[PDB]
Amino acid sequence: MLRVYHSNRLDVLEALMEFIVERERLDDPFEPEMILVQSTGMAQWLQMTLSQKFGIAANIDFPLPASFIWDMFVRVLPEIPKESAFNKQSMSWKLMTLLPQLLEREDFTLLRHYLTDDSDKRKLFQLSSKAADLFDQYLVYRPDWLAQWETGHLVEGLGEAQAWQAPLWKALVEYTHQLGQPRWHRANLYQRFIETLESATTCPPGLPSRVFICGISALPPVYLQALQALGKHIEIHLLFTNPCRYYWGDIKDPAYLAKLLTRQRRHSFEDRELPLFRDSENAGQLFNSDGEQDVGNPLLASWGKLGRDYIYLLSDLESSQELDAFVDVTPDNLLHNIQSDILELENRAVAGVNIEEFSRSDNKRPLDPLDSSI
Amino acid sequence: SNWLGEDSSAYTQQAMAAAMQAHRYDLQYQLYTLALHRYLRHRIADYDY
Amino acid sequence: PRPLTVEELLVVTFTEAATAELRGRIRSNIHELRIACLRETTDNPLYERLLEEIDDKAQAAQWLLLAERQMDEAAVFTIHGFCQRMLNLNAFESGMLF
Amino acid sequence: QWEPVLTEWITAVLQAPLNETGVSLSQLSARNKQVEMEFYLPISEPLIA
Repeated sequence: MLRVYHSNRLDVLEALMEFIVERERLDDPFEPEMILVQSTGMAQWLQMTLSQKFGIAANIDFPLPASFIWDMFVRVLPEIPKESAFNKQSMSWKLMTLLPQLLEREDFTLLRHYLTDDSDKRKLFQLSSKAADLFDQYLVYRPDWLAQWETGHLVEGLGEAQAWQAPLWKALVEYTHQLGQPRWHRANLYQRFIETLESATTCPPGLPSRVFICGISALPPVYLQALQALGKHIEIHLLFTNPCRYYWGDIKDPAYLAKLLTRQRRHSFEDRELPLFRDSENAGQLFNSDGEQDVGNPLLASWGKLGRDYIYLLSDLESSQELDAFVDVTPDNLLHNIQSDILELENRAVAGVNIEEFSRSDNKRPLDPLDSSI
Repeated sequence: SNWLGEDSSAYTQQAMAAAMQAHRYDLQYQLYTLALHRYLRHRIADYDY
Repeated sequence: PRPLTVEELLVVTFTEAATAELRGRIRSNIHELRIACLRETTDNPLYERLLEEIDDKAQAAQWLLLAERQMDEAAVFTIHGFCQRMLNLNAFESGMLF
Repeated sequence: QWEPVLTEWITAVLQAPLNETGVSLSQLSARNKQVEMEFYLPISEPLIA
């Protein structure tokens, strides 16, 4: 049970937040309301609109998604420390000590030539900081490589520099075991979390009743899987603001798009999906290997790469409840014409492929010469 | 936390009452009570002040 | 032997105004060549010769479209802007800070 | 060296008789507290001083 609210503007999604929190209400007054954001301006705007409608908007928490996931980790699973031992600076300070001892090992000749010029610790500090940043990015995005490097294997099909990154990680793990700090971290914690959450009772202790996600268009697949697992027992709402109306994603397999016939529900009435349910499905609208080549608007096709990735990620869940609430716009100005052409996913560019349409120039849309939109 | 009250006699119920008017902290009373009342009327059903 | 891409054509142009003019002229020439290849007719003699030379018009149109979209990171650069990035790239081999 | 002075000052301030009930803050559990709230009061009809 993971409701996803597709829309076009942010005023509509704002009305959906105010309708839900008014229809039901929390029992205990000291229980906060959790809203996930990414910056501060969105939090300020949300507080302003909520307070303007209600009268006051107080005791609302705005944590980062990573901090929310770690809080759910320490709440559900036991004996976890409140903060991880693998911070963004702790790895840098540990590799500062680790690198001189790890040097002279027949695989670190590049680092030896980089380091043994002179030593005011500046080059070592910069190298340690960059290595810590890279390992943090690995921990967030791809944990399988770290899982293999814990044992000491090597993965095939990957480029160079693995021969100096993997023993560095193994020695760092051994060092942080030698100190005595806690062992648990985000690469080997999430699998045990989802395993102990998927098959359990329906009443875990300490979890909140509901949580909203507003103004987020970037989520890793690991966090998406964790949120899908957590949404089975508590009610979670997802707000995604996509410009297009129909499905504008990619494809994986000649039978995957047959599975893509999931049913989007209108917010009150019935079901909608992209038109031409089988000819546009199997035909050249979707390409054989990659995504759509005849996307529609060239502006959308050239600018919405991240949106395509995000809608491809959210178009793959199994327990979600995909419902939409859109609003139409009328073409009267230049800006409204462009927005309507983007939303409807249609092409309105004159190329001039043949002599007759190249000669006649009375098929475009007329423009008011007193317009001042763009 | 405030100025160097070097003697404990400079923090009595008269000295603090004088400093309350001398620093105009009395507005915080009504502002904060109104703010908390407007939150209780939204959270607790059947609320009596 | 093989067709290259936009980000694998190094040009070391003398001055910054010349770099800007070269970028603009290359972008305009690519756009006009793509339009002429789509329409299959043109008036410029070199564009006519190129269109007669090319066999696969649709594949040429796709390549020029991808090149035009990729043009916001093209390498029409100077010697200092080239050496700086090569040093900051192979800092391990060159011995530099970050 | 401020440690012995502060470690008794904290215990002194944590055990005051505030309002004849709910006094001596050490008898407050974690379920009954909420620290660092933040509010917002929209006002129309411009406030004459």
